[PDB]
Order: sequence, then C-alpha cells, then structure tokens
Amino acid sequence: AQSVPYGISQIKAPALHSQGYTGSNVKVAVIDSGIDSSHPDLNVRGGASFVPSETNPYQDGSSHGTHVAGTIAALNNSIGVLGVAPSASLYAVKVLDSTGSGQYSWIINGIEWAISNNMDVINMSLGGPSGSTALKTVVDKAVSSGIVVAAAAGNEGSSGSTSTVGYPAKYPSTIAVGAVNSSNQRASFSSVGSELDVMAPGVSIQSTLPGGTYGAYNGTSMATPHVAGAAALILSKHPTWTNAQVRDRLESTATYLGNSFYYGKGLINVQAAAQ
Repeated sequence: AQSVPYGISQIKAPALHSQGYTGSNVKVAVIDSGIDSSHPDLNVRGGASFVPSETNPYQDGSSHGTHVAGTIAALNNSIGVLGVAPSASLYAVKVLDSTGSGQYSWIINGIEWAISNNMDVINMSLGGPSGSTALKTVVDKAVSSGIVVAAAAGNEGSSGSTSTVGYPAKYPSTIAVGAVNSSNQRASFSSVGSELDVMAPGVSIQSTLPGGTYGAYNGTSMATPHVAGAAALILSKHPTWTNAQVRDRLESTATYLGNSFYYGKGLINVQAAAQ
C-alpha cells in the first residue's frame, strides 16, 4: 500500500488534494544530484545534466536528489509514499555528482536551464557558507523571470546571534527554508538568521530512494521540497499568481512557531496559503 509521510499532512497538503489540486502542469526543477527516473513512484518528465562526469540526469548515484524529488511529487497510487504535489511535472537538473557535491559553475548552468525551459518552481536542496557573484546573478535572474526558488537554509545550527544561513538561501530573492520535526520543534542542526523565512518538516522524512525503495533522511534538504511542492499546489489552484504572490502567501499564512530568528514565519500551511 501507499503511506503518507507525516510531513505531507503536517503542511496540510491533503486538504488541497481533496479540493482537486495536486500540482498539475506545474514545472518543478529539482536542482540536485539527479533523479532515478526508473523509480516506480516517480514520474520524471525531462531534465539535463550539467555534471561533466555524469552525463545522465535520470540517474542518481547519491540518493539525495531522488529523496528530495519524492517529497515534491511521489505519485498518488497504490505503492510507496505521496508527494506534496503528486501531479507536478518533475525535471531532473543534475548539478551535483554522486558524492552530493558540485561546482558553482554546474549549479549556475542548471538554473540557466531552468529559466530557458520555463520551469515554475526551482528546488535547491543545497548550499554553502559563501556564494559567488555569478550565483547571485543567475538566482536573481530566475526570480525576476517569474520562478519560485526554494533553497535549503543550511544545517549549520546556531552560533549566538550570528546568521548561519547558507547561500543561495541567504540571498533576498530565494525562500530560505528551515527544518522542524513532527512536534514543530526546530531541528537542532537547522541554520538560523534573519534571512530564514519559513519552516517545514525536516526530521525523519520518508521518501523515495534509488532502486525503487524508500527511506528516511534528516536535513533542511528535506524541508525545502515541502515548500517547493507547496508552491506547485498553490500555482495549480492559482495559475496567474506570480512568484512574489506565492512566496508572500506561503510566508504570511505560515503557523507562527516562535522567535523568527529560529523559525522565520513558522510552519508553512498550504491550505491557508492557497485560500
């Protein structure tokens, strides 16, 4: 049978599913380590690899990109798990290799592909303590071109009063996403700062793994796809909403959880964002 991971219900996605909104015709680029396109519980519509050593985007040697994609869009059916937007159009934009690392050049090429191929949403479950001028340029370009960009806040935890948000989540134009558990407690490794925007489930997140299996991971990498999917659910109900509009909904209708330095606006609530 199919299971619904707790995170999916936590952000209220099933309420949208009941209403008939499952992310149909919304194009979501998973900018990551590839996606195992052969996974029975995933439907990958296209893609591109910008990893010179890994020409095939439809395979995932890491598992990270695959697990992220299943949080966004694992298919609604009789097996496995269920995505936030199970009818979303999933694109494999390989910019990380099988070790789960990549170069800013490769990342930028992926985002450039996303723009040229008219994606509605970009998931970047990645980041680092410094950015590059070229990365900010292309991330801002994607935003100004109409794309919702969800980026992982990072897993650097707290450090007194200092921001530990990584790039590209640190940039104003991106949605910076932190991790909570099933009780809405911030996860201890979740990066903090004024640049942190919202929270999503990021602890013990069951999702798809390459080879057609399922497993749980922790991180802001797992939180982030809940927000990417949520953006797809919203757009599938509100096809004329702008990326600015979707962001401001996801943010303003979030469930306040505490001090914004630690929680931003709180836990996303897609039912309330989509109203």
